[PDB]
Amino acid sequence: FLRLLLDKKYALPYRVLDALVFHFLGFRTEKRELPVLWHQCLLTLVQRYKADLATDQKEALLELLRLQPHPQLSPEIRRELQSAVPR
Amino acid sequence: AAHKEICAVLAAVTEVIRSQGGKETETEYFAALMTTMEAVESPESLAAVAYLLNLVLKRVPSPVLIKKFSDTSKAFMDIMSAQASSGSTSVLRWVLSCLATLLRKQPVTLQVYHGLLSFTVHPKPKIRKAAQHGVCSVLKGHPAAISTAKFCIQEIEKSATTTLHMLTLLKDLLPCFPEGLVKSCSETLLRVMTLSHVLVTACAMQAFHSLFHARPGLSTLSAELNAQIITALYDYVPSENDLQPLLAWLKVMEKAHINLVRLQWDLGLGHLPRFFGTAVTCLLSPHSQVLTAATQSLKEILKECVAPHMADIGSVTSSASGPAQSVAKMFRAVEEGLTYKFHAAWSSVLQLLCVFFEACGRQAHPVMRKCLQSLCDLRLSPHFPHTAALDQAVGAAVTSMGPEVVLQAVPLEIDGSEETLDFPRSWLLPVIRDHVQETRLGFFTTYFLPLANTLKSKAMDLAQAGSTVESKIYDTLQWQMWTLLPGFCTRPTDVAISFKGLARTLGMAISERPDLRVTVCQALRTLITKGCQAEADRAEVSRFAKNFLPILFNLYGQPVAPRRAVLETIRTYLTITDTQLVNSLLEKASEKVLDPASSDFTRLSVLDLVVALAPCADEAAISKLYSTIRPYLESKAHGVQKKAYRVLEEVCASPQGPGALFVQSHLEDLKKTLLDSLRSTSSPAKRPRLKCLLHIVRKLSAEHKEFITALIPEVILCTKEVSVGARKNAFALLVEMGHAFLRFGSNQEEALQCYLVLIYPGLVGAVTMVSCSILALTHLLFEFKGLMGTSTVEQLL
Amino acid sequence: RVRTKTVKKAARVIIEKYYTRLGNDFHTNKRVCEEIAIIPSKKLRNKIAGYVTHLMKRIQRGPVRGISIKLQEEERERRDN
RNA sequence: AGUGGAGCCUGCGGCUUAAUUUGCACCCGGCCCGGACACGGACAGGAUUGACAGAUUGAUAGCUCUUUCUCGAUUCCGUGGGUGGUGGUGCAUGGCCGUUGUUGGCUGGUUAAUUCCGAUGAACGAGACUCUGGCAUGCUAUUCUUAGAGGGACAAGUGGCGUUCAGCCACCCGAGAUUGAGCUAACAGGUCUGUGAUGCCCUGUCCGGGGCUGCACGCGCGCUACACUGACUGGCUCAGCGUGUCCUACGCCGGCAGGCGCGGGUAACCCGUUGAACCCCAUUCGUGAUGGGGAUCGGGGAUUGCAAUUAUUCCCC
Repeated sequence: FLRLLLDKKYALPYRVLDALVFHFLGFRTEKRELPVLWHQCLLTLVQRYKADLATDQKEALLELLRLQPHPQLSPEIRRELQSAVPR
Repeated sequence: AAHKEICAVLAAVTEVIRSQGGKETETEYFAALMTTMEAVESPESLAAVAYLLNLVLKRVPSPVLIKKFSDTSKAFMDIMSAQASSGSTSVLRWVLSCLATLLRKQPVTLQVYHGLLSFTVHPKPKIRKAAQHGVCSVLKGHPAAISTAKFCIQEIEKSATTTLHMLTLLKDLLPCFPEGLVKSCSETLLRVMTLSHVLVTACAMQAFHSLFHARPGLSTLSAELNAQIITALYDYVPSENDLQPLLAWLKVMEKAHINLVRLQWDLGLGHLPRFFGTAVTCLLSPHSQVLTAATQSLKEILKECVAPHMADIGSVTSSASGPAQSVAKMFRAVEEGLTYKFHAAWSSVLQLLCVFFEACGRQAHPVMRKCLQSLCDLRLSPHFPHTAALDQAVGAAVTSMGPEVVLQAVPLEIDGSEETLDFPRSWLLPVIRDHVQETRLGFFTTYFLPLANTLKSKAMDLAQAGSTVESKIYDTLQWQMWTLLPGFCTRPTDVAISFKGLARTLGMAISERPDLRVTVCQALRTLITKGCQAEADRAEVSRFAKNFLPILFNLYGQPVAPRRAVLETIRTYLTITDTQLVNSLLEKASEKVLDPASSDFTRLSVLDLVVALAPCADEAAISKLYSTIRPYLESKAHGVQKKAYRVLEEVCASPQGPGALFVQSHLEDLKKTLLDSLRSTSSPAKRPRLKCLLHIVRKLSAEHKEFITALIPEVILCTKEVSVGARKNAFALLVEMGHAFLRFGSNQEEALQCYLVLIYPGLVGAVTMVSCSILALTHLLFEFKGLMGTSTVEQLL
Repeated sequence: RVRTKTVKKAARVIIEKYYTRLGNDFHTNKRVCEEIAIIPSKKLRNKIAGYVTHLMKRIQRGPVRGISIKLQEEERERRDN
């Protein structure tokens, strides 16, 4: 539902984006093996709403990528975060 | 949700609500609710108060019930009249229930009973079942039996679906009826047997079953009326193979014939042969259940109705007059049931012949031989599947009839010289071996000794002539027919006079006939095991024991043999002999042991004889034997020490007699000797010694704790001994020794705590003895389970 | 101790071919077990001897007619060869 | 003995046909719904949702054709050689079944009936795989140490419990009546929603009617006959394997198909002593495409089913 609703590509309110980044910060120190679809959801979010993320959100998702890496989809999230133009 | 509650009418109303106002019970509630049962015809509130008074009414307000029975009765008649005019179910059902309770607890009473009885034929199942159960509870809980019996008779005579209901009424109420009304009801059920409907037939047979099953007295059913029922009910026999009413028919016949025999035995045994003839005739039915029912019926009738009264009948011949002639007809029918026409029920027929053999062979021996010849002829069939059943039948016939009468009926054709070698009656010797128990020994002598000698001589003559085939057959024949002696020694009736004729024969057959020896030994043991009930018999056995004992001792002590059977025979046959010759043989055996010119095998054999002679001697002989054997406990030979410890175990084994007196006299010397010889005990010698220690635990006094606490490590090291017998003995010694501490103190738990702390250091030393002590605690934990105290057990855990 | 298949089928066939040479006690059963069958395992030989002792104490209590016809059949088979 | 001849039936080819499906699949008509992404259009001036009534229709229906009432962003039009997702499919993949002993423990209506439906617990034990020890005053260079072999114990014997045979218990003798080593495991039967931006290949439902061999022919199974060793009519007298809550006894009516009632059968019980046909006896027929042979047709009656028309089937002429 997260992946497809981010693929809806609507005008996202910023309280919503704060809730989403708060959820992902909730997934900071967990050691459970996240699925490939979790990285797909993260990829869709950083593909659609990379412009509405402030710099602290960018770096926070950066150590989220560092502690929870992926051999296949993490470089895509890396290059989407590093080539993102803020508001 | 509310019925299952404890506060509901399910449980608590039956218990605490009966105490109306604290005292059980008051009908002021019942008499106060008259304004609700009057002029109010509302449903589902009348039903509730009716249910409540039905449950409350059972707690015996009996004098109040006798007083205001008129008030309750008039209340109930207005209730039933109003409800029958209205047409409801629940309120009528529990007012019938409280009628049942009131009439069970207690001129107008006949009116109340008639009002209760009139609602039985009501078409509603709930009204009818409640009325039926209520009438059954009232009658069985009687002056009202005549009225309800006449009501049932008139209800049958006026009348098709209520007949089964009131036949269930008669089924549940026939035993509690007077004799004339029983006869009238019997006429009525036979009149409904004049019809062809099946359900009325099944219910009337069930009614006759319930009548004959309760075993009524003389006032309810007479012998003449029972005979009239039996003769009148023969007219139906449904066809041959209906299998639903035939089993009920046979069932009511067994119950009626049992009642007839119980009332007057001669008349019942007079009427029975027609029943046996009909049973044999209906054994031709293709259904196996009819066969099983008839088999069980005739078997139980022969067991209970024929066997206890057979001694009163006496012997029967071909010219009997009274009930003996009836028994002759019984046997004639069951023997005509042995023909070819059945050929599928022959197992059941053989079971009937077997139980008839066991019941009446001894008193029916003159006439009962032709069927024996016929069943001997039946075994000559090429393919007989009932060989085991026929052999069991011949075994029962040999047991009750006696093999002399059987051999008069079917003689053995192995009498000396035969032209052929295909013996057709070779199963008779196994049958006689397996099933002689109560026949005279003199027949065995005078029939089986010269025949045995002639066949043995013929076997030797044929063996020396070259023919090694027929000689083996004759040797097998003679060796099998020498095994008849344990059967004939089971319960002999003339062993006080016929044992003199076999003493020298058994002596020579146990001395110079090895091939018979074990059986002969077994025969002797078998004889003793069930033949010293009388005193003259035991006197004769001792009088010949004075001759047999040197023979048995020389047989056991010879070099090489069945030493163990001879040893067991010597053990028993010394326990049944006089003490003076025991002392003489003990002197001879002690002389043989103390003689230095004897071999080791001879010394061990005479030590085994000393073991056998030890418990049967007097106190002086046991004391001098103990003095002789006491230096032998430190011998370096393991066999000598083992026999010494076995002697010490055997003399301590007797709980009463000279052995117990010797132990009580020499307990201190025995304790010092057993403590001194503990340091020099060999590994096999641990197995008897513990038992000897066991044999001095269960009467050890309170001033003996030092001996026990010195014996502790030996018992533990024997709980992990090499031999499993020594381990079992040490475990039993631990259990009995803990039992011995259950007698030295008032507190059992403290005494067992002391017993544990005497063995607790065993968890400290060397690895093997730590494992030993863990095994000992494992065995002790399973026996005195709670008596250790669980917390202490937890610490051990 | 429970019983197996091979020991008892070997005992059955060894009786069916050499019932004449058996005896009644355990030692003669042992002796004919060495002198008839090679039986390399000593455990199996001991179990065979025990079960054939059981068989000899069992079947000798039965009818003699079957024993007689079996001896005739065995003697006929021995004489034919 | 036949078949191949003849009539009928049926199977493959072929021919007709909308289809005569194929190695209810077929045909004739009427419903239902059919991506997002990108870009360009319409859209509060209002995008779009629901709808009565009438009709079209083989029938009715906001699922259609008229007439305006309401719901309002819940949007709807077009073009892409761009993906694709309620897709199909294989692999690794985590859990879970089954798989390779023993003893206990009732408010209601309904029926002949403790009949029917209806509400409504405990414990005990658990290698039958391989090797092998105790005792040798024996053989071997040998009673005290050795290390090769040969013995010895197998439940063999006794007494009880035992389906009287498998087994169990205890005991004598015996060194040994079981002391030590090694071995849980396995899923080609699988199951259950998880892991690989896992390899591949693409972006129908209900309704009414018909047809399902319709027939010039080729190639083959079959049935009935071409008659006198026969056809008709009457009489007589014999089976077996099976099945049945649809097999049927019996009574009445009809001439027959068949109707009505009342019983038995969940079965070696009732059909059913399975009263079968050829056969046997007697009558008529006389070598005649005929009383042999029955096809194809005309009329009437009955039965099974929603429905018998292209004849469902049976009876009579």
